[PDB]
Amino acid sequence: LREELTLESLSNVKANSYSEWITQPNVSRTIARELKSFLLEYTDETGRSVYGARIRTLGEMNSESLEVNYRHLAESKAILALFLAKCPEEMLKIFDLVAMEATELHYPDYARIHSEIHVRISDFPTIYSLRELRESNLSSLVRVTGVVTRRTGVFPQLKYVKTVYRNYQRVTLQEAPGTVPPGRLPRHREVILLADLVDVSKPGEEVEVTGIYKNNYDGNLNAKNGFPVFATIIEANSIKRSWTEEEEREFRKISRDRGIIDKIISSMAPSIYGHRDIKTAVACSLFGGVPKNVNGKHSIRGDINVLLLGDPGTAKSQILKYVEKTAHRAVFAALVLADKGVCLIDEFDQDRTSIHEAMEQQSISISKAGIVTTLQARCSIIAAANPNGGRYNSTLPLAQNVSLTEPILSRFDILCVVRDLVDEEADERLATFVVDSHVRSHPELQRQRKKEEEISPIPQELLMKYIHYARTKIYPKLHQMDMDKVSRVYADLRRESISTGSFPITVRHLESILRIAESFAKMRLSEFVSSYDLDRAIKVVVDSFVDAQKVSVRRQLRRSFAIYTLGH
Amino acid sequence: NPKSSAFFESMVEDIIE
Amino acid sequence: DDDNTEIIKSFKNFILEFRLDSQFIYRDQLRNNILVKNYSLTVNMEHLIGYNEDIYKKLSDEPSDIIPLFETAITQVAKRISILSLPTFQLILNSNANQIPLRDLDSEHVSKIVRLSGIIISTSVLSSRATYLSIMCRNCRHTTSITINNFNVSLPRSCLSNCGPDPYIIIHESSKFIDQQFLKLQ
Amino acid sequence: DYYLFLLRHSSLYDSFYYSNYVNAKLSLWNENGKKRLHKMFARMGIPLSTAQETWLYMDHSIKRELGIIFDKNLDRYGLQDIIRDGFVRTLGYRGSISASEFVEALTALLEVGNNSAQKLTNLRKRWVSNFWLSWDALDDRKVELLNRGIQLAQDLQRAIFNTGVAILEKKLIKHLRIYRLCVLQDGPDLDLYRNPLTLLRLGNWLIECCAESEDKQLLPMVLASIDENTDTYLVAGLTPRYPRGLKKPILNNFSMAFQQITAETDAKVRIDNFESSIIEIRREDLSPFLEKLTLSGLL
Ligand SMILES: Nc1ncnc2c1ncn2[C@@H]1O[C@H](COP(=O)(O)OP(=O)(O)NP(=O)(O)O)[C@@H](O)[C@H]1O
Ligand SMILES: [Mg+2]
Ligand SMILES: [Zn+2]
Repeated sequence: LREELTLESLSNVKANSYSEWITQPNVSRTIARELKSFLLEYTDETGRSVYGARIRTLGEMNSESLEVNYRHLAESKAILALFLAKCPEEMLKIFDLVAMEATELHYPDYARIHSEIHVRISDFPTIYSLRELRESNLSSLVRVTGVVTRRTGVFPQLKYVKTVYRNYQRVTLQEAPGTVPPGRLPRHREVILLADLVDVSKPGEEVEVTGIYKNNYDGNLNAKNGFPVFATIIEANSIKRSWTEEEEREFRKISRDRGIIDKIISSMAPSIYGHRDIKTAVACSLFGGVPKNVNGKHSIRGDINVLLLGDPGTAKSQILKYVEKTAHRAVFAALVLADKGVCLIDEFDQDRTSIHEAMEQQSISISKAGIVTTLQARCSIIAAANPNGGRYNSTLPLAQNVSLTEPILSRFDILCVVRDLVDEEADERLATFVVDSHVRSHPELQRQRKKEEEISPIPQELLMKYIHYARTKIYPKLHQMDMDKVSRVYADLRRESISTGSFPITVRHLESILRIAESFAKMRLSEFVSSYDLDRAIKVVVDSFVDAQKVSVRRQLRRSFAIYTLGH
Repeated sequence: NPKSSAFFESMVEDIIE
Repeated sequence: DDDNTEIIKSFKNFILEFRLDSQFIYRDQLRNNILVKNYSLTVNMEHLIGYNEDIYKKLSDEPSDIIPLFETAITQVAKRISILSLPTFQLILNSNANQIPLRDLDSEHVSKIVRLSGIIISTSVLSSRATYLSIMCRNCRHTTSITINNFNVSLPRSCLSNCGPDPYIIIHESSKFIDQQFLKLQ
Repeated sequence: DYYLFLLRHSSLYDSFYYSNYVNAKLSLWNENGKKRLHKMFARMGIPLSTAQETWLYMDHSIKRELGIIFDKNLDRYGLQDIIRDGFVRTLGYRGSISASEFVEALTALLEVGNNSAQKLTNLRKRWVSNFWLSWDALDDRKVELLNRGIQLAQDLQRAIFNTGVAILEKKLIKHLRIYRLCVLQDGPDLDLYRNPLTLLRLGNWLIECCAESEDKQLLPMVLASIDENTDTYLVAGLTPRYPRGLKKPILNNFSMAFQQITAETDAKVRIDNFESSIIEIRREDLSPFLEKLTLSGLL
């Protein structure tokens, strides 16, 4: 009762099993005292007691979970780490009852904020996939990784069997495809999430889990299999999956340099040779303009939509994969998952109908058996297609080469056609680059640095951070001086289009020009659109408009439009 | 106790800062 | 036992006495509702808090138990101002407390008054619930009755007038019912 | 009564957050201040989600225990000056109000209630109607108008705070040797500072910040704001003042200085306000006026 053991006395487990040794009163009191002495005393090399700092921030956020690193607990008082690995279900009870004392030492009357605190363990030093688990692991702490396949809704659950409740949720976990051996199906397990951990993860995420491995009797399993076979579940204890001023100053430094736009475009899709215009359009779409709206029933996208007609094998799928890896959030082929992200289409009636509604609106609506509901799309669409069989025909307008309605071509911001042209020098350049990249990728630190810096002019990590920063921070505006010139150019383009008998230019083209100019301003972190932005946007839209036309109309347009497509 | 002084220092820094 | 009477007395005195400037607003509302055959009362939380905070504290701690007592107090007041028969009146509330987003409701809020908002997406057809209900005892052919109220019941088994283990059946021929409906909020 | 901005309306958290004294004491314009407020509420034993509830609906137990909770905790944050005594009035069942809240409601109603010479005449005429919109609120029969006044007061303080943070973070205060200068060339909506009273509220905010930021150099301050319709700056000269808890009073000397420069200056200026410490001057003439002012020994 009164007397206590030494830490050296705990070196000898004296009972017949671990659990029957931890649960004894004197042993338990000794463990409680030692854990409290560890929590109040552990230090960084700089002093600077980490857990005093963490308990301080626990109250700053009104939180409920204290986090403890396993390596720290193993660095001193190792036997407690061993006992924790062997008997988590007891050790964590004692540890939580110590953590409440430690937190009340900082914040007296924190019991009125939350009645109970949970300790979360981190950096457990051994890992299994869902293959290696065996019966020996039962009731032991384990660390597991996989993809979350399915998720239930959150419910309350009775805590004690006056009443109290807690939150509850179950998650299905599956082996990551990269880990599965060849020629085998993936395995599955199910995880139980309790009070603080519910809705920590979403379906499709790749997740890492620490918890107890546990089992129970099930009548149906025994009935169907005909052997005394128990079912097993994992009870999670913890689950796992910004910038400084220095980054901001570096961004501003590179943006202050001339030609940053060209360098960003050059960095786009390093592995793919040529096709600069496609890279330009993709970069413009990834940055985008600013979404705007006007009472009196008008609205303007920030998102820039792009469509690309590819001859067979002209690098379309590779750039789409590159954009998938580059972009923050995206969908590859479901518009709900693309919210404020990029939507990617590589090939192509109900799907087209859905896309018609998606391009017409920015929100999707549906009804079923009396139910009515609405959803948001709010995304940039990049699409690619094969031009009506084996090969594009340049003698004909765009409509002959596609299976699309006119409003699709009307509502997309940028349209372009890519073709496998014949040239000895271009072929030699392509072949040399291809074999050079092939050798550079062969499986057989300095090598990586040389390889990286030769690959691109900008480190793509910095570019991705730059894109995220620009998208979150920069929101450019037009300057009112030169817009008289833009109106005159618009009128002139309409007049010339009518004069040759072309399909006319429209307000959609003007709106796209302004939005693309905002994107050019955003790319250099400029809050002001400038004359050169408008010039570049005009060139892009006019060239795209010219590419859609028949050959004679094309020649007349380019002869007249020379002061826009080339000059300004 | 001197060994646990860092913990209380982290506590007391809220008073100081 | 006495606590059920004091609470009803307190709410009865609340309805009969709350003036703001010169008009007994709730006596007037309760009279004006009866003339158009509307049996309900729309109380405002802030006025209840202003009158006596203890009553609001009791209401806030245990709503499921205390709402019926206030309803029967409304009936007892309703009879005095209009008779020298009426059903039980429905209480309706208005409040300005902070809205909880629908996504944040969890186990801490069970059996608490909650204010939220959203979009209605579906509506059920009407269905019947019982309030006053009559009972026939199968063996002895004795009869009795029960009064239901719709707050969070089953048929009893204490046989009366041996009389058997489960002798009770319902006389639907002499019972009273009300409407009920289900909705979905998104 | 507590020197907390409208305690008995809105919420306790907003009462601390927008208090003019608390901003100076804990530096709420940056995250390292706001975390102190979160830390205080954590130590006091008040759940942070209840601190943000409307003060009428906040739980009765916290209401009655608040008077003792402050005695144990405000010392650790150097914030003992919050406690004081004041007057409170109540009528029937409609709830209490203190004078300190009443005057804020009245001033809000004065401020926001609903070529060059004609526009100035229209503006000054509009400002006169608010006198009657406040006069009618001194009657117990018209509490409805007083509630509207309180609703306007909250928005006014919100807008003032959102401008003060922008002034401090961008470091627009220019530290001249003799006095501190600040000029607002642009803002989210600079029209609110065209009225004198709103401008003086912003000045009082900045004066508390400057008073507590450093022990040294109690200096006069000058604050100005442009108007795009007149192309004139509205200028005000403000004194320092000593902290609350601490002996003759000081005197504002900007009146004689502005009068002398006005008598001397080529500049196109106006002086007709009863408080002579506030003047107006055209866009191009601000810099020569201030140059002659700082050259003068009258400051
Ligand atoms: N610089 C390059 N230019 C063209 N092709 C390249 C280049 N680098 C690699 N390739 C290869 O050429 C193809 C690029 O075009 P891509 O569209 O991805 O092929 P594909 O998808 O099979 N053709 P398709 O089915 O019509 O989309 C791939 O097979 C690449 O391996
Ligand atoms: Mg392809
Ligand atoms: Zn019987």
